Amino acid sequence: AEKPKLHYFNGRGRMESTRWLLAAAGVEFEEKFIKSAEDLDKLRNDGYLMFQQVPMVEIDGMKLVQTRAILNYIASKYNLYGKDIKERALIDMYIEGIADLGEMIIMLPFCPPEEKDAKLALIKEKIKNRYFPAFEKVLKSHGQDYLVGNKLSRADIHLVELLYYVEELDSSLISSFPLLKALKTRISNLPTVKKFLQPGSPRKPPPDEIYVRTVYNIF
Amino acid sequence: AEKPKLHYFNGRGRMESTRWLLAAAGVEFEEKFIKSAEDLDKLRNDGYLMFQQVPMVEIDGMKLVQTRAILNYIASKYNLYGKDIKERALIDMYIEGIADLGEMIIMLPFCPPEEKDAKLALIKEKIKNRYFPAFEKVLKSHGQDYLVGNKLSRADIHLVELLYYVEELDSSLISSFPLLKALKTRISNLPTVKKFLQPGSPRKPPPDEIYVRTVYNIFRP
Ligand SMILES: N[C@@H](CCC(=O)N[C@@H](CS)C(=O)NCC(=O)O)C(=O)O
Repeated sequence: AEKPKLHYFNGRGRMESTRWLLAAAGVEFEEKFIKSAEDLDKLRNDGYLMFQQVPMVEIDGMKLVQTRAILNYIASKYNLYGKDIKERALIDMYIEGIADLGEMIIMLPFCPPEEKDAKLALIKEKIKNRYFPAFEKVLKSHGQDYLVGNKLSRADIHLVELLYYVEELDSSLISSFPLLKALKTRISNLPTVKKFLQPGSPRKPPPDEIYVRTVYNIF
Repeated sequence: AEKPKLHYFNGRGRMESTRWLLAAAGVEFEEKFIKSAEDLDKLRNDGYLMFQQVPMVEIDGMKLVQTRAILNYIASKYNLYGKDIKERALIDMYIEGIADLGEMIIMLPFCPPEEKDAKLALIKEKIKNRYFPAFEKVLKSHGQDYLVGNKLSRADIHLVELLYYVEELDSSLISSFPLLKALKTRISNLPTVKKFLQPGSPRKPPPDEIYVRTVYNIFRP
């Protein structure tokens, strides 16, 4: 078999978590960037997209769509999904909270400018009161260097990803949560993640104005 | 050792597909309904809602929140998650597309009326042009009775659940999809699912105005 092939726009969006997880697992992938509406419609009409939507990853003979199908498979494959049914329950419970928060961040740049002050402030509120307290509590309780099973899981990789986006948004939000600060540091220093955080990697930048309207020219 | 306890409002929403799956799996459950803002608070203050939200299921000594956490567990436990990593991948693909549609049907009754007509037209368009052809194509591709690995999985239950809501919405949308209709009939006749489709089961009605205001009252009275 070949290297996993990521089909998306050249930008973060719904593919970035998969990029983080593959790189976290030491897997070399390639990207075929959708540059235009035509690029997408070609994928659609060639029957590559089960639901007419990207992200799409060609991996192990399959054309997998839907971000969570993609991510589960990778996590399962590279032993990043715990060791039994209960660890998975915990892992799922966590990564789904992270995906609800991350969903608001991914959408933020698209809602109209008059609603931005309000939608951001509600994210900061939920970060401060809901999600970060949630995850600090987990770390405080068992005292261990990883969210689940006392070893690296996709939850870890998904949270740390989200802590870089929360840093980009407001660097003080994490200030009251020392366990999340240390988590970020340890995970960022894992040889595979460290290489992914360095310049030149497939890691994608935040959305700028160009990114938004380029996105509108493809959706 | 006790029955799983499902903690949610008395209605469909985000608990319904867990009710389907549990029943499909032959597992009897109890429900504790959230009637008030106080009922929600008691759960939160007990420290039982990890993200201050329901659905929550009490099951095998855990308190599971997050729909996808709940469904996954029940699917693995009761062998409804395929047999290997590859089957899981297709099942997940199929059901996450069902989930994306399901989500829209779940939010529609809380849309403002300014946006309702367009949102409903979109849901149907998406059923006609995106989803029903997606699954029709998968069932034609291998001619088998089940979506994945020629045996009953969660993907068959979640889809056929969806087929019942789409029927309510507009009963004509399935008519040009012979294989879906056939799948709906077979799965409906499996003994566990037949018991659940029968009158007087925990299967819940479509959301009415009383449900719609009960829910608004619980987050903002
Ligand atoms: N993604 C979550 C959605 C859960 C959710 O939003 N639940 C609502 C009612 S359906 C809730 O309890 N909201 C409380 C809040 O947001 O404060 C899941 O799958 O469980």
